[PDB]
Amino acid sequence: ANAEEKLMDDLLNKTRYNNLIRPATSSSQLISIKLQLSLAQLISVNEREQIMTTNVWLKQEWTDYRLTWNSSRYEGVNILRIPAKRIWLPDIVLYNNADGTYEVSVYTNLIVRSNGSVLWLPPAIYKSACKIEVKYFPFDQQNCTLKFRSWTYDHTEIDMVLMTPTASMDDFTPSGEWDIVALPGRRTVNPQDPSYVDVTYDFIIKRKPLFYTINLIIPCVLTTLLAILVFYLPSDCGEKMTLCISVLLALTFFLLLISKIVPPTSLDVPLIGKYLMFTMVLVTFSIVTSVCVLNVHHRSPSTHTMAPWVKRCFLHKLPTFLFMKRPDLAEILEEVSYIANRFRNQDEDQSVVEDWKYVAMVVDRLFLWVFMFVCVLGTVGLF
Amino acid sequence: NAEEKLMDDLLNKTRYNNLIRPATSSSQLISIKLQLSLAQLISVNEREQIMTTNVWLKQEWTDYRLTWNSSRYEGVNILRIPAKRIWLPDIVLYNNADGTYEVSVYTNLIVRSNGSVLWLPPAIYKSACKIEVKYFPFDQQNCTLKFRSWTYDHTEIDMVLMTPTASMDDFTPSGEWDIVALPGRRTVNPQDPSYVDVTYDFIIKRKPLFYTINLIIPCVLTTLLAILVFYLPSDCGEKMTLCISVLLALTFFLLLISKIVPPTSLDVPLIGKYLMFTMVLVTFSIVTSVCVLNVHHRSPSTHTMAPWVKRCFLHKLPTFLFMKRPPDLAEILEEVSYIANRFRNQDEDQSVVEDWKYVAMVVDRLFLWVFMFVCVLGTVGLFL
Amino acid sequence: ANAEEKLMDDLLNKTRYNNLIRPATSSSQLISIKLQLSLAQLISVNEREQIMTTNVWLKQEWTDYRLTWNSSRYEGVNILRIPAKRIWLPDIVLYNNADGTYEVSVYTNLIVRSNGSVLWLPPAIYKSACKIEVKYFPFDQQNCTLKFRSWTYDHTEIDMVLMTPTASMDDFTPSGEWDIVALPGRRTVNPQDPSYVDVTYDFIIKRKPLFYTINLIIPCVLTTLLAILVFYLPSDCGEKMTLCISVLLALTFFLLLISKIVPPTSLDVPLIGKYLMFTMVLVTFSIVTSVCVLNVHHRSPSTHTMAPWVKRCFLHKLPTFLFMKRPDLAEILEEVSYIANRFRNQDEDQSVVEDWKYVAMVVDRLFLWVFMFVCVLGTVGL
Amino acid sequence: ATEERLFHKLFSHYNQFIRPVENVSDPVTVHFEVAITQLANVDEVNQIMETNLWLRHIWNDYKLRWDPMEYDGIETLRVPADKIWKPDIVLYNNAVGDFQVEGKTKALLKYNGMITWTPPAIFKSSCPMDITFFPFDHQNCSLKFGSWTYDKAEIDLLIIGSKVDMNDFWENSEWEIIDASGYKHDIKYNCCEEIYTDITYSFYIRRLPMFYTINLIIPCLFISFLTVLVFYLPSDCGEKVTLCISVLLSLTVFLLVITETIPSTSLVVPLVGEYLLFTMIFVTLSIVVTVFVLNIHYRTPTTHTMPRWVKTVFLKLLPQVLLMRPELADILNEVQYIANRFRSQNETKEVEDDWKYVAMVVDRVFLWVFIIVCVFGTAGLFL
Amino acid sequence: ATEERLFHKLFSHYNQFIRPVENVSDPVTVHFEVAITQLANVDEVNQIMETNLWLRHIWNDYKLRWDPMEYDGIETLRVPADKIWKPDIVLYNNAVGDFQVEGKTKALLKYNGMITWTPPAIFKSSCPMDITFFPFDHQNCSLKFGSWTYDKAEIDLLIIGSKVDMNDFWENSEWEIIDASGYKHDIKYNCCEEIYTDITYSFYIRRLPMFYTINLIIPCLFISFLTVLVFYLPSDCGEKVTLCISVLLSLTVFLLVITETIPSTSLVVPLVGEYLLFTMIFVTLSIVVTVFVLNIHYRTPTTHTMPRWVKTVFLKLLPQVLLMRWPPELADILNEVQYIANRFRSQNETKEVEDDWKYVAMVVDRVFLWVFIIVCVFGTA
Ligand SMILES: *[C@@H]1O[C@H](CO)[C@@H](O[C@@H]2O[C@H](CO)[C@@H](O[C@@H]3O[C@H](CO)[C@@H](O)[C@H](O)[C@@H]3O)[C@H](O)[C@H]2NC(C)=O)[C@H](O)[C@H]1NC(C)=O
Ligand SMILES: *[C@@H]1O[C@H](CO)[C@@H](O[C@@H]2O[C@H](CO)[C@@H](O[C@@H]3O[C@H](CO)[C@@H](O)[C@H](O)[C@@H]3O)[C@H](O)[C@H]2NC(C)=O)[C@H](O)[C@H]1NC(C)=O
Ligand SMILES: Clc1ccc(OC[C@@H]2CCN2)cn1
Ligand SMILES: Clc1ccc(OC[C@@H]2CCN2)cn1
Repeated sequence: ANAEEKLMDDLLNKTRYNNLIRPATSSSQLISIKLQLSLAQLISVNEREQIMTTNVWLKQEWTDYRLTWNSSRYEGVNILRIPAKRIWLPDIVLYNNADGTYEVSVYTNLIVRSNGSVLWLPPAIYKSACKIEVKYFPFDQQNCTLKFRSWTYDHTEIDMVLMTPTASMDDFTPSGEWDIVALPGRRTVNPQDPSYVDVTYDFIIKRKPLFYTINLIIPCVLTTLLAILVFYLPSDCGEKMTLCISVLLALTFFLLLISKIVPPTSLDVPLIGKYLMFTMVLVTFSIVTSVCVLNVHHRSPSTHTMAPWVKRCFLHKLPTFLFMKRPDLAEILEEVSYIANRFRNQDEDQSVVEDWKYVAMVVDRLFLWVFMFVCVLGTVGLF
Repeated sequence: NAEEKLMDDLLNKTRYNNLIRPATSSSQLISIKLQLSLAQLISVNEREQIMTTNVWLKQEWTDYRLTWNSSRYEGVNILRIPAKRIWLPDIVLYNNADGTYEVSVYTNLIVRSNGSVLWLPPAIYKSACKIEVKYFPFDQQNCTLKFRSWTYDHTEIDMVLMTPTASMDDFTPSGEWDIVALPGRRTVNPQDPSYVDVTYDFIIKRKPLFYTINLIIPCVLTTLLAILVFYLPSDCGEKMTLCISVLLALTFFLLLISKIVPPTSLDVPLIGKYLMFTMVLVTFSIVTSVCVLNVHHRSPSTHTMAPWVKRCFLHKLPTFLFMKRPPDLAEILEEVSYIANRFRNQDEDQSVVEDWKYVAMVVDRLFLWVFMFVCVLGTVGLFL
Repeated sequence: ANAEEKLMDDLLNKTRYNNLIRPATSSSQLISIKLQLSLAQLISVNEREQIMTTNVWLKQEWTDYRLTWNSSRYEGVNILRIPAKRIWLPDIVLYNNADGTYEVSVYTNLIVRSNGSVLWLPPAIYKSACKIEVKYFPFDQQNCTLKFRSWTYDHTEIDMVLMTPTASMDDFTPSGEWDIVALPGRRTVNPQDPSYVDVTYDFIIKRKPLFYTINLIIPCVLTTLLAILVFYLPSDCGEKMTLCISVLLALTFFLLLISKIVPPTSLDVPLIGKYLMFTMVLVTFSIVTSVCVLNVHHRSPSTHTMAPWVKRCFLHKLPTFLFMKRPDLAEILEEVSYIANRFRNQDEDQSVVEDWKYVAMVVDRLFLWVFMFVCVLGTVGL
Repeated sequence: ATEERLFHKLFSHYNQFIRPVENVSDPVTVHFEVAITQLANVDEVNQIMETNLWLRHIWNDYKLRWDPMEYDGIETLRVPADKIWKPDIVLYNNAVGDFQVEGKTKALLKYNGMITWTPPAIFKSSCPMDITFFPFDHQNCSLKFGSWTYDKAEIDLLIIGSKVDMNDFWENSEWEIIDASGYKHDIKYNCCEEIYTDITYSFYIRRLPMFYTINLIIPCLFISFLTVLVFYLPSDCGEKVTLCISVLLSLTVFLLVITETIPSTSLVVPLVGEYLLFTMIFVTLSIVVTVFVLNIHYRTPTTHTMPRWVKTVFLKLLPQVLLMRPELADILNEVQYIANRFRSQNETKEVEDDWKYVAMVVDRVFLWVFIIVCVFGTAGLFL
Repeated sequence: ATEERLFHKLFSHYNQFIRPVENVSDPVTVHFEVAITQLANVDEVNQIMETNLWLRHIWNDYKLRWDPMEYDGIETLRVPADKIWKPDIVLYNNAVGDFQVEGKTKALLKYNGMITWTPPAIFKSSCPMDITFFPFDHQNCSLKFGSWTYDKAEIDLLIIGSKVDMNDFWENSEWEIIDASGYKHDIKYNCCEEIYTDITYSFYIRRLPMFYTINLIIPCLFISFLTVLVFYLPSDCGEKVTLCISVLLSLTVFLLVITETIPSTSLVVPLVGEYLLFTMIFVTLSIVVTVFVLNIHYRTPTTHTMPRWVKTVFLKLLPQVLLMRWPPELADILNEVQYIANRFRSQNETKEVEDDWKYVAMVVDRVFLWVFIIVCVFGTA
């Protein structure tokens, strides 16, 4: 009636078009499938499982000599819309998949022109497999790729061609989590392998460091600066170990948070995942030295005696380097003499006790410089 | 269109019903060469003892109904055809845990002039394994893959091996597990011959770089903090904080380790026993710390001191622990004498207190020696 | 089986009976569809996603006039077991599904009697969408519905109807969480829009509260009863702030657990979920008062001065309302006089110090009753 | 080939809707047997059992028979399952979907008509967990098979053997199978009119108590041990509240974890839950007592007063029961004051030392009570 | 008794793949409308909205007509969907799943060929979000419906009404629908050389903040209140460090949770995250001051010496500003008594310095109580 059904009735049947035979006119002639990817939206990039999901369109073109009709025999109708399948199709699918089913995309329509040309453009959602590298988190830049190979044919039968080196980015709504740098496309062939041909599109994506530079990096710095503070305490308050244990617990919490956003591989560890371990080691050593200082501070002459070397070293030498500077009448006389002599011995005990407290202050100040010197020099090796 | 000619004739002239084995007689077992090609290792998840792999099962046999020559129909020697048209032997994985048995998707085969058939279908697999975890930081296992046919038996098919090793030509190396060897072998039963299969082993190593420098050092830091618990003075008033924190950290680490890997099916790993031993030691340390704290706070108004205590401690035990322990004129006399006599009594009540303080020092030091020795002579059994 | 084959072949081939036409030989001929739901087991009710899962056997019976043999010419078969996908069906499906699909479960055979009846009875496992009310959470009674509507036809084509005004238990395995109260059924028709009809079954259930009474409720009361002991610890003990802070975090952790067994809504909050907030406010005010008492206790004449008005109210009037109450020889003379005079000044300051330690004791007793009257008033008001 | 003629003459008139019986009044005797392959899991929080098993059906068709002398390719014909008659054997007590795992597989076919269909199937059955001796419980999960359509007068569900075959079993690591059996019933349902038959296979499994012994019994036993110590600490150190609070928090966390592990059934209460609640109540009682000895230890004669009854009763009964056992006149006037000051201070001190002894007796009273009470209720609760 | 005959005669000369236009080169008209039954959930972490819809297509047909006579009655009919030709109206901004529509509900075919097709569908689209007012926020989602293969010259997509019909909606508990309108746009795409038509339906939802206030906001302010109390505690109590540590850990937990339950977009920062970081940095700054105050409280003349300016300052100037007022055998007996008296004099002289260091720690604590209470109050406003 409208000649659009008559075109089909004269082109597909009667002449018996076949959808199982390649349109190769003869032998030793390859098909010329073209390709042009077009991005539409980057859904998300996953790091725990190393999976990248996208929403792309895959335009394809080739030529079939069987689909040719006279444009004057049928009034008008230069273009006809053959529906899903019903013609030959080079089965080109994404190779590296997540589930591994190598599943084809749904078929919509093939706009077939008069001169044998066939255009296709199916929409698809792909979940490829990436190789997420976490060493500058959260300032890293990644590179995940897609590979397209024919599911049935091979080389010496088809010739995959890239229509444009770059991938089209039209109708692309952007992402507030990842950036886009470049979308190059390559065609890999092996001179020795006679059946290898594919096209690879590389995705170079830069991360935006604002949801982590305000959520994870700042509190770690604050907690480290807290970790420094232990040695500036009077040691009489009775709350020295509480600060150390609290700092250790906070650092453990922050370390356990990070290990949920990082792949459990064994190749490299983030530059922020080693600073925490360094700080843990330093805090444990601070705990040990705080226990030693607390033990030293509580000594009295009735339990321990001070060796001459301890006095000579820690009361004269070290503080200079650390810049620290400090018958009835006879019976009455007999009774009174004991009271004054009792006080004389008491004042000597207090002098010795107050010397054990200054030793515990020189020891404490010595480790404030040692730990701080290590905490900076040892960190500059991590940047 | 020679493919159209050959495809139409072969499946119809020969009456290929795809339901009958190509046998020239009853006892003509169809040899089926096999080969497996590994592609990925995915995971060797130990919570459920289930792996995941991607393989290419390459099969080969001969069909007498697919032959053409002496006419040379436009020179065609390969007749690539979809799977669901010709007879297949239905070889499936016989130790699956998901319940899936067949290949992922049915691809196309190849057909040659002499009748040979070659098939390479892809398939994902989740087999079952027995996990030995007695050396969890660095462990060696042995995981098998079993292939068998559920429709036929040894009186119909003759499954054979091409090479006694799987192929890693297309294997992408994994950053979690290390491959050692993949030996393949056949199996048959001399009694009641109806069983035939092939098996592939997946001997792997864990390449410890994540569970050896992390979570092994935090398990020894908390282990060695107990001597610090034992070195604190009693007047500091912070022993309970340190000991309780150590115990809680050890319990949390043990629970996390158990969560990561199911500890015991028949045998416990070599780190859980260490953590249990350390927890028992820490509980004993808590009990002794409470006893020492009670001993320290005593005065000659609430408790007395038996002579045997002074005989044992302060005399003999400290030496073996290497300790040193270094008118109105008559009325005014009465009031002065009272003051002096009161001070003399006070001095005697303080020396007894200092005897109680030193006894708690000997007991605390004595248990440090026992703790520092048992923790060393008890770690040889469960780590060597 | 020589009779069955000829019966089936003749009936389903010679007439060319097409299973795409509703049986009707009149102007309207509303073909009525009887329904009788039959429960088998209440699987689970999920109060977080408000989804309830069951195991029912829906039963449908109509009268097809195109399936009526003679039953004496065919050697007396009197019954048949035609498979489902050969007979016209009315397509009755659940109309409030959770996941989104409407289709029915496995298709089995349907018995066709000799007078034209049909007795389809397919097993199914549904996942409806309930509205969970949470206001007495340990002791609550819910009301979940199952609405069945025709997926293809409506009135002027069919007319649904019930055969029993209740659901049938039959093969039922009792659950340990919920117990069945009643299962009414009702047909909804709107007498102003003709193209509408449905059948709704009400699932009224009640929880068994021993689990959440053994857990949750008892520990909450145990940790709430510990909130008043902060007012009895001595101020020189040194663990006042240790006690009254660890309690607040324990209450906070218990609240977050309750909000895990409760759907995220904005309409109802459990009565248990409101008591915890009141206790939280009380504990925070207790912390503030404890800090104030600690500051008052540690005072000395060398840093603070006692105002004359403080000496009266506290220590005189408030404590009784709380039922509580408490040459040569000259040098010896001069030197001894100084020692005696120094002791006199020390004793006068120790009395002023001991006044601050009793003022802080009276204040802590005053707040013990105040933080007790408002606890009873709040509890009663719920 | 003769196999083609055999297939053609077999499926030239076969109809897959009629019971293969010589007359219209005879049951189709079918034999049944279940072989278990792998017990997947026994999930308890959402009570469900999952298994992999093979179902073995054997019956006897009568129109599928041929001469084993006229033809060759005899005694075997692998016919696809969805082409011949098949009894509809389904699992009644199903949890979610999977009312019948049909599949494709193949069906054997001898020359006397018999068929030996055997399809694999995975079943998520539902069995109610019964916990009272967790983690030493003893479960009895069961499966029920039956023909959904035909009644006892048309299908006779026989059984072969008396137990599920186990010569395929990959032994589980947590549950040990004790005794699996099978038995047959005859039922008349309310929503029916005729007799129906079913075959029930009931598994009898036992848990392996080592995973939960290490992680749920040892730490809870340690915590229960540690709470007694708080009555031995002196009041002068200031660490009773820390100990009791830590014990209470640990007990609460462990009880909540145990709640997360076991189901929500409100029929019976596990013994371990009873013990946890009992220990929690006891720990809560100790915090109340600890406050009342700290309040007594810090009493002075300036604020509080001894009411003359606590003195006598405590200090005269409790330790026995508890087995605790000009110018010269001016100098005299000023000297007299100093001596009198010391006399008043000493009288004050001896009263204060009496309040410290009362708190020692009270603390030891509850140490004996707690030990005695905590063991004669545990000996009754725990078997 | 003739419906089968009508079906056989109508479905004999029919081609499914051809457009139903008798006079070719004439666009066909398709009327579109959507109906919402339930807004399942609005996922904020992954930015996915899940709804249930009843798409409605009404297009005239140049064929599939008959005469009501001959076949008495049978004014309308129902035919399977697959037999007839349908337009492929697909959802552009998909998130996960399949582009096509679900369901196989048959189409009611009228006397003149008008076809009414109403298939159910459940969609998972993509919706950008703004979290700058996270407890009380508004969101602007959108659904984009347009034909895939056909163009403007072959399809004339119109609309029925500028509103989604809310005739059957199970109300969502946490989100409130405030507006829903549709519009039609004429757009030309890349890699194609023709105009295409489009229809966009844009929802407008509002949140109910009851669940996210009594669970997130109130504890945050409770903890923020507890920070200032550090500077009122005395230095001799011994519990000064516990309060600061507990406050810091509670703030850590709250920030962790709120970070967990929000989208990871870095376009902007929520107004609550700024306040949380602000309070966190001040809380950290208060632990530092406590350590530098406890060190001044435990100083003695035997170890430290007071300078010459910490006497005039911190004791006369600042206390005034902050309203802190400052409150023979006789010879042998003679020297024995004299030594005792002189010892007492030097003990009280030393104790004087031991309380000046205690008063300086009280002033420093007070001068920071006012600084904090200003910025803490001013910071919120
Ligand atoms: C697991 O539960 C089942 C059912 O609750 C029980 O075992 C089985 O119980 C049925 C009876 O309900 C036994 O079937 C028949 O019992 C009758 C007596 O009522 C008698 O005629 C026969 O002994 C017949 O078998 C069935 O044998 C039995 N299964 C066994 C023993 O393996 C029981 O509560 C639990 N099973 C076990 C083994 O404890
Ligand atoms: C965000 O909400 C706005 C508010 O509705 C919507 O985007 C814009 O909405 C206005 C009116 O609501 C649209 O303008 C309308 O366009 C017609 C075209 O015929 C014109 O005649 C009028 O000017 C009319 O007001 C405007 O087109 C629309 N913008 C876009 C890009 O569609 C919509 O709900 C939400 N927008 C997005 C992009 O999510
Ligand atoms: Cl066969 C074919 C030809 C063109 C085509 O363009 C799709 C455009 C993108 C918006 N609709 C799709 N498919
Ligand atoms: Cl058509 C039909 C007839 C009978 C029937 O009974 C079901 C009962 C449940 C145990 N068998 C189901 N369906």
